[PDB]
Amino acid sequence: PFELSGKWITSYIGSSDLEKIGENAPFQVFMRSIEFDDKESKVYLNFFSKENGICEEFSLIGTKQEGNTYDVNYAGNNKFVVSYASETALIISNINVDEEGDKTIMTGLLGKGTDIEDQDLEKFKEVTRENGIPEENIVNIIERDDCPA
Amino acid sequence: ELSGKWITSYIGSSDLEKIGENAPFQVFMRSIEFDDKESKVYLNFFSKENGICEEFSLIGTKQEGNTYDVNYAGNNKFVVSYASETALIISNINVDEEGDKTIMTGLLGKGTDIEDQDLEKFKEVTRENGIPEENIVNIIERDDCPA
Repeated sequence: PFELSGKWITSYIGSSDLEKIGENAPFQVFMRSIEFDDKESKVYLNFFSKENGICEEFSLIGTKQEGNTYDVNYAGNNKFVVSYASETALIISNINVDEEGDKTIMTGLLGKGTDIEDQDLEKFKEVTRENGIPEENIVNIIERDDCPA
Repeated sequence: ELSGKWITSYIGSSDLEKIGENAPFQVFMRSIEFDDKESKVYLNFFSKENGICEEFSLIGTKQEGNTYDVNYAGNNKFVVSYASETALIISNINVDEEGDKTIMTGLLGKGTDIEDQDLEKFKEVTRENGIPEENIVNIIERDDCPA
C-alpha cells in the first residue's frame, strides 16, 4: 500500500517555457511536503520559492477534480497530476496558464531527500520527453535548493 | 457505465519482450474512467522494475473514431475493441523511441474470475491484430501489486 503523503523535496524540473523556471521565477519550486486528503478531496502543498534572492515559503490548497487532476491557484491557474509514484519518488506533470494567458507544461521529480535513484530519474526524463519538453530544458533543483528544510 | 475499476487478466503482444517481467507493458490495471463531456480517458495502473511496483496515472484524449492517444513508454493509440459488463478488450499500437511499432491486446475484468467467452473473444481479437497465440501472457498470476 503506497503512501503518497508526507515529505517531498524537488530534484529536477522541466518546462516548455524557460521563463518560468530560471532564477527567482515562479516555478523554481523547492518542495517540502504534499498531503493528499482524499476524504475532503483536497491536496496540501508546502514549499519554498525565491523572489529577489530570498526564500519565501508557501502553503497552498488544491481541489481534486476530474480524473486524477488537481486544481490550484499560483502564478496563474494550475492543473497538476501525479504521473508516477514509487516508494522513493513522485513525478508531477503540471499545466499553467499565467495571468497573461500563456500556457506552460512543466514536470517535476520529487523525492525523500537529496539522494537520487537513477531509476526514478530515467522515468522523469521519459515523462519530460513525452510532453515534448527537450533535455536542455531540465534544471537540477537540488543544486539550487539552499532554502530552509 | 463502462467506467470503473478494471483489472488486467491477459495481455498479448507482437513483441513478446514487451510484456515480459520487469517490462513496461506488463500492466496491472486498477481503474479506467472515460470522460465523454471533456473528451478524455483516465488510466490508473501499476507496472514493475527490479521486482518493485510503480503506480502510473495517465490521461488520454479521444480522436477520430474510438481511438485514444496516450503517452506511456512511447506514443500509444488504443481502441476499446470490445466492451461488455464483465470485460473490456483493448487493441493498442505503441511507437517507442526507436520507432519500433508493437501491436498489443488486453483483457480487462472486475475481479479474479474470467468467463470462457470473454477469454475467447480476447483470443479472436488477438489473432485479428496479427498476434500469435504464443505471445499471450496471463497477467493476473503475477499481480501482487497493491490494491
